Amino acid sequence: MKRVKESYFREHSDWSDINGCSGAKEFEGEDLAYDARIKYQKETQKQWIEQQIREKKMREEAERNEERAYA
Amino acid sequence: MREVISIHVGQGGIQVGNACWELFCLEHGIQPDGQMPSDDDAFNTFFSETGAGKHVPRAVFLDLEPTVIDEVRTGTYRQLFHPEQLISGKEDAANNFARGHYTIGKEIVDLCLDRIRKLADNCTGLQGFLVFNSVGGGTGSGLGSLLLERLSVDYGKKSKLGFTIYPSPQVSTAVVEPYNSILSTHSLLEHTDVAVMLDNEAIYDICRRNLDIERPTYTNLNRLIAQVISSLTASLRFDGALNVDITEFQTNLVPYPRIHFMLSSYAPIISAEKAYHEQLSVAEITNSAFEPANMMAKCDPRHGKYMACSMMYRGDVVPKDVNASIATIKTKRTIQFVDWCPTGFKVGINYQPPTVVPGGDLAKVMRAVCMISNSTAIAEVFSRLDHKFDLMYAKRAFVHWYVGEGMEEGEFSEAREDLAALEKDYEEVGIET
Amino acid sequence: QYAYDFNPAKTQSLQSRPIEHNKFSAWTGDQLYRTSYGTHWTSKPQEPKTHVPPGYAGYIPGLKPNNHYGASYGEIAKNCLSNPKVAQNPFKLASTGFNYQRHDFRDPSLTATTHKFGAQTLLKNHPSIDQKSNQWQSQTHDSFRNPLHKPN
Amino acid sequence: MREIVHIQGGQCGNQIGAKFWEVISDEHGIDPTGTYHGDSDLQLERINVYYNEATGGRYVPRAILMDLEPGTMDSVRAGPFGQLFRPDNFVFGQTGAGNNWAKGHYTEGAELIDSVLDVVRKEAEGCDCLQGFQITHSLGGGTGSGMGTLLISKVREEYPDRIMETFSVVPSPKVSDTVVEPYNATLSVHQLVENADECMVIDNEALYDICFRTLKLTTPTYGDLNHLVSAAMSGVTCCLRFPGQLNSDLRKLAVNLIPFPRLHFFMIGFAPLTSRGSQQYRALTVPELTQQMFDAKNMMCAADPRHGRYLTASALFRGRMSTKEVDEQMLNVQNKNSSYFVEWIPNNIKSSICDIPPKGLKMAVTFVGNSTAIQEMFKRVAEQFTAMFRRKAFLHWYTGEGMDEMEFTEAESNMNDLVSEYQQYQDATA
Amino acid sequence: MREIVHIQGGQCGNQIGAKFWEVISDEHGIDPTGTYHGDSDLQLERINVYYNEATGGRYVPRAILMDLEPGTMDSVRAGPFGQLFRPDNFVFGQTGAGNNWAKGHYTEGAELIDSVLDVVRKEAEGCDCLQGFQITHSLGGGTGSGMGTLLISKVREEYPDRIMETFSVVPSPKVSDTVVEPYNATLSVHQLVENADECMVIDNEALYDICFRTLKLTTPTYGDLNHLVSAAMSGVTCCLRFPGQLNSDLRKLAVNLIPFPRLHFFMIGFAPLTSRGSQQYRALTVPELTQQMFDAKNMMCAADPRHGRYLTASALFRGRMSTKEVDEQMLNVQNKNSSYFVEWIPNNIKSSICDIPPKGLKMAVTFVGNSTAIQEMFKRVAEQFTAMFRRKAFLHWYTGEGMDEMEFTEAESNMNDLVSEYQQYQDATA
Amino acid sequence: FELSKGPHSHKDFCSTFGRVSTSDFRKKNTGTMGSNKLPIIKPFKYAD
Amino acid sequence: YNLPKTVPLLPGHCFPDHLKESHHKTQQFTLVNNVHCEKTNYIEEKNDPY
Ligand SMILES: Nc1nc2c(ncn2[C@@H]2O[C@H](COP(=O)(O)OP(=O)(O)OP(=O)(O)O)[C@@H](O)[C@H]2O)c(=O)[nH]1
Ligand SMILES: Nc1nc2c(ncn2[C@@H]2O[C@H](COP(=O)(O)OP(=O)(O)O)[C@@H](O)[C@H]2O)c(=O)[nH]1
Ligand SMILES: Nc1nc2c(ncn2[C@@H]2O[C@H](COP(=O)(O)OP(=O)(O)O)[C@@H](O)[C@H]2O)c(=O)[nH]1
Ligand SMILES: [Mg+2]
Repeated sequence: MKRVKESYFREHSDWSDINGCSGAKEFEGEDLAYDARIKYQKETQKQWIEQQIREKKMREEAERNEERAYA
Repeated sequence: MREVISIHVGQGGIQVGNACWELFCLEHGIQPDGQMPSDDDAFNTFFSETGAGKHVPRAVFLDLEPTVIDEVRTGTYRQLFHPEQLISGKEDAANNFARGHYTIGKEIVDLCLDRIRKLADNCTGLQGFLVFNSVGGGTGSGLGSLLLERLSVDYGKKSKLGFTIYPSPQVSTAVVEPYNSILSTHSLLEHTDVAVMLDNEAIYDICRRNLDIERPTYTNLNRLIAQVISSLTASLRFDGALNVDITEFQTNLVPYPRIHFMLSSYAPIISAEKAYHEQLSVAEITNSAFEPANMMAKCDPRHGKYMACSMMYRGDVVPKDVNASIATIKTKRTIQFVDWCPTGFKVGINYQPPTVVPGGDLAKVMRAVCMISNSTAIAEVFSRLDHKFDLMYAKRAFVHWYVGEGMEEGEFSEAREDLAALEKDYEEVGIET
Repeated sequence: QYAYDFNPAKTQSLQSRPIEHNKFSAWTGDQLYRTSYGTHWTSKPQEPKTHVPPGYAGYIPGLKPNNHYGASYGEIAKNCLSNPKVAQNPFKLASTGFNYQRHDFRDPSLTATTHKFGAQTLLKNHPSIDQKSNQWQSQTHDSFRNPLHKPN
Repeated sequence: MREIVHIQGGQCGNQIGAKFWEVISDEHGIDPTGTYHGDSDLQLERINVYYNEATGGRYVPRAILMDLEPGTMDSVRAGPFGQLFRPDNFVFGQTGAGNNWAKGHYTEGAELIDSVLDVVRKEAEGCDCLQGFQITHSLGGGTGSGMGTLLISKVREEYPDRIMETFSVVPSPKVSDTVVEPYNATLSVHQLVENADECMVIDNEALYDICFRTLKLTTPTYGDLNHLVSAAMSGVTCCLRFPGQLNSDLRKLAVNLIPFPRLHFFMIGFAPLTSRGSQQYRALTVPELTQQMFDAKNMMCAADPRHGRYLTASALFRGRMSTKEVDEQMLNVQNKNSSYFVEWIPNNIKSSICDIPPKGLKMAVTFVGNSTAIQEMFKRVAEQFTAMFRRKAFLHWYTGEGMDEMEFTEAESNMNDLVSEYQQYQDATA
Repeated sequence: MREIVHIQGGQCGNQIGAKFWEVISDEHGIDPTGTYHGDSDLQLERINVYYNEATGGRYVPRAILMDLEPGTMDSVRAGPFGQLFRPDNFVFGQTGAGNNWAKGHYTEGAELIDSVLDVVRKEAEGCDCLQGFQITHSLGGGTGSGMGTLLISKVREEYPDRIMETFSVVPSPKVSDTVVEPYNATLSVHQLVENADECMVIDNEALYDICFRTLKLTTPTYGDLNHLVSAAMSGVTCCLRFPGQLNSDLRKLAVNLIPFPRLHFFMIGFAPLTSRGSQQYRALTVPELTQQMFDAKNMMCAADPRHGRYLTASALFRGRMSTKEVDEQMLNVQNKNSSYFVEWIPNNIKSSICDIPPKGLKMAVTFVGNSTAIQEMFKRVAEQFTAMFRRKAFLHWYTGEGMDEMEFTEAESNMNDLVSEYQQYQDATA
Repeated sequence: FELSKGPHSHKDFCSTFGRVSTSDFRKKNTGTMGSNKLPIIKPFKYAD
Repeated sequence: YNLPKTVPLLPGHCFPDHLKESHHKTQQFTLVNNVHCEKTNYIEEKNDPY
């Protein structure tokens, strides 16, 4: 296929961003965003559990409704 | 430019292709009517533009019992599929392989092949065919055999894959299914390029242990197989740091032409009640993938050697963590590889996170892994099916139902012999030098 | 103070609590609900079909009794489905059969063989006034439905 | 598609059909006037299986009523739902058979059968795709047990590829309704084993026992008996008319239940059945359904199942349920009773699911079990037949229409050989 | 989980079960109509032990009632809480027993027990994971001491791994209730000793003494006696149903109580028990409870325990107390009365604690003891039997239906031998 | 492969619907709860 | 406080009395033809225009 993203989270850099880098001084592989990144994503990830919990609970209540009617 | 054609036969094939095609449409954002809401060519692998709006799938449905196909054309997806590619007969084979291979399938095979030609001529970079079939059913097995034999000569070197669903070791539906299973195995051995085992009991155990659902149904199973297929095929329609294709299976997982039966696994499969209440790291998910009770086929890999392993990661996984996990897997003692295979791992990585279907069971995670293993432990299911077949064939039970439909009485003998030769090849390969 | 009583919360008997009444269908809000589809998108019984694709097979009601003339299969199916009848009770008979004697089976002349005739005319299931030419019915100019209108 | 026609003869068959068509019309929402009144689209999708369409929007059952005397037909016409049947479909004699197998199979039935064969041929040719035929009759009566079976043979040797199903009311000896029952029962079974694809035996005594013990209602009658039989009859073909998880038609049941060509005599059962004093206390679950299905007292036959080993079993479930529970309960009941299941055919039970339950219930179970325990009924019938035939009692009556005792000997030898070979498999081991 | 089904027979069993079931229903807060109305959440966690589930959310006991005459069940059905039991759980004959062990064990019980066996085995396979069976019967009557023992034997050959408990009402001669009691008593004990895992004996004289002296109420009744024994029944199994510091089920009790398999006879007691005129002077503390348990008169058996040595004993406490008090009081009583405990076992007392007290009380306790003093009953009944058997009196009644005197001789010899080894351990020293 | 099972197991000949003399009875100690006698001595290995 | 409004049943609190106007035993359980059967008491209703 194609390799559009150098890594999953970040795209390529604009030409202006890469000004020097002929000498091996800036690699960009050091993140400087890793800890805050994981800290952020965990929050939205708990949110997915939170919404999924109501979805499942409503489905269960709807299931119990049928037994209530049949009784 | 690259396309794959889906073949569905039998009630199982139809009811699993339903979940597969719902998932594909949701993943590509296609509404059930077939057009993008009301407010990128990756879909081209599965779909094709009609020019004006809607998209038609590159799939075909076959059956001889019209109930399922009528139910499809009455459902909400009625506008999606082409009206004249859902081929339905009039009389069911009724669990009889002879009926579906010699009596009634021959009048429908011509229409099926005509439709396959009219669908394949459109494509230009045809990757291959996938086939879905219930092996323990008369029409399913018979028509699957007939289509595979016809295609093997009609197209030749084009790749064909079969996601067969073998009967469970102890629980099942019918009572005559071993005969059909053995005959179909004899048919497919020399006609399919890749076969994947998908017996029901393993998926039942996975659902009971992990989904925490005490009363699951066929729909949950179909969703699981659909997820497996999507994970396998995402590498042709999404960008990845390290890409694999259909042709990158027979080149890495087939030590010898006779050995092409593999068994699968998935990870993680966790209910949303406790889904993200663990970190779901790549190491633990890839360990749970190799855990023996997780295997999608009811077999124990600890009883045999490993031949080759192909693993596809999708999501936010990184090659360095992949290699770190591989190191631990190789270090572990409970799992061992065959002597003549120093390294047996093929790894594919994809960046598209798995998609969640509404009304589903799984939780949509950033990371997932799907594993396909070729191993020497597969002989056990064949051995037990062998015993079950010979037990009944000792007293010639049910033989008249197949003799009277035009099948020669001795046809069972060479199928039995070919199973024996399969254990020949497997147990001969499994020994060290 | 006082002795020991048996019944807690003062629960009155289902014997004497009101009277039975018509909620026989309390559970059958979804009794004719398929699950091959269904429970995939919806949870309520599907509405009656209005359109069918070609080769739908099972029993579209209108076609066979009164032979439908030259027109598309889907067109005929849509017409004979969207037409009236095919439902609703003028007689109000129940499908169970408990109501059989509500309506007396009558067929609405005096046959007399004393001198002549006695053949009797046919039943009221044959056309009148609608006698009209085929070229007329088939050949009209534009005062039809727009074939491709579908307001967006 | 794949529709079937109904043929019924004798007063027993006519009474069975009178309630079978009633319950089917109730299931499909058809009024006594034949006008569709169904409440969803399902009651109309596959209605062509049993009903022909007529001009004016009305429906007519594809049934053929066939008999030597018109009393029962003229009585059943006047009842509710009696207007559905086409007047042309009635074929009736003027004399009757007098409970003679000879009269009902040679002298008058053969003369009358030309017209009924013509009408059956017309009905079969009219419909597009045949599935098979189903018959209801009693083996204790002359006209039925003779002329119905002659029609069976004639229809079979015209359409050998079409399936044939029969519901035979075989006469239990404890409560005997006719003194010549062994003779015509033997003569009927001799002809039936050679042509019938499936025979389902129904015991009046067993129905009586069920009506006392399960329902515990004081005054049951032939109407309730007929309704039980009709419910069991519809439970077989329900999944042919409604979509389900696993469809299963008559040919599939035939393939999956008869290991050998001559062993096609079945005992059936229906569940759940509970007394109104206990309807509020039992909880409808798959375990209760299967426990009542496999109960000995719930069988529709006087043959006690635990006197032998089940050759094969089949269960048809109606309703929406998890296949988990059905499969695991079936495996459990198969493992817990290894003594009563023959061991040289593992996994000898087949299951099927249909999505539409009977009206008013969520779950129902119809069971068909081919077991070796039914040889007791044949043994008792043969014992009575030989005891009565040793003195040539009532024999001149059958010999007075050209029959000879050599046919009696041939039939009794056929039943004896069938019993011997049917017991042969009971003690077979691997 | 680890639920137990209840079965009872005879007038004694029926009355005892009737009282015990209303006791349990009151403990679990269940109305006479079977609908839960309790207040605490703990009352529903382990409710499946004694009650099944029905549609509508109601509960029914898993109890079976058997009798040769429907008089007792007919009387009990109209009483309070009579609507919980199910009609299929009642099995009754039509001839009676006549206080005859042979009648109830060979001729009518033999042909009647099939149905009750079916019912109990159906319940056993219905329950998830069975823990065991408990029985309630009296040995001085015909139908009980015959049919209950035969059922015990039969269920023993079918469930050898499950636990079996009996509440046996042995007859003491001072309350001479039946002239032919020695035959039934000796045969019943002979049959029981090789089958029943645990037995606890109840004496009507002991109950009378308790009611007269401890409760000090003027007019006791069989209702009061049954309620005492029912409280004793519930005390032993309270720990299985409610949480506690130390869990202890019947298997653990047997393991910690019977040293040798041939010694499985227990004598029981309950505490506290106080009169209306003495509840204002008595303090409620662990020392008071441990003083009252070991009192000789408080025991529920005619045997005087101070005439023998305790082999093993166990105490089940209910309420919130301190293991401090429990253990220190138990060591105190075991040390200050060293003569009454056998020397070759120290700490021959098991203790268990459950945190839920009986309704209306703070602390309660149930004592169960295996002591060598019960040999007095066996010796006395043996001498009665041999004295009244030397002349072969009443023997023709037993002989008239096939039984033989050799079985009588064998049974009396077995009982005498059991007395012999049961006494020789009293004098054993280390 | 073996799967040895102890107390309960799951295989029975006569579980659910199996069931179809005065001279015979149990003689002395054939009952499981009786027979106060113990088996014979084995030196045994332990160490393995 | 919350004192008990009623008697809690204990070994010395039930206090049954058998001084009724008349003691008759109703025949509820019926065995006919070796089949158990019951009277349908506590189930009878009265009437309605349905
Ligand atoms: N997992 C799964 N298995 C299925 C499904 N449908 C059928 N099966 C399996 O297929 C076996 C029976 O074959 P079917 O697919 O039902 O029927 P068929 O293959 O069309 O063959 P015929 O019955 O003759 O029409 C059963 O034992 C099932 O295990 C399905 O939707 N999902
Ligand atoms: N289930 C059922 N059985 C019936 C009915 N009427 C008669 N029978 C049985 O049929 C037997 C007699 O059959 P018979 O009248 O001689 O049949 P025929 O010769 O065809 O008229 C009796 O043993 C009855 O038990 C009915 O309405 N329902
Ligand atoms: N504690 C108690 N003892 C009882 C009861 N009913 C009877 N008994 C005793 O049981 C003995 C008679 O038992 P019997 O009725 O012959 O037992 P059956 O033959 O099984 O009915 C008498 O000595 C009574 O003291 C009861 O309700 N409670
Ligand atoms: Mg099928």
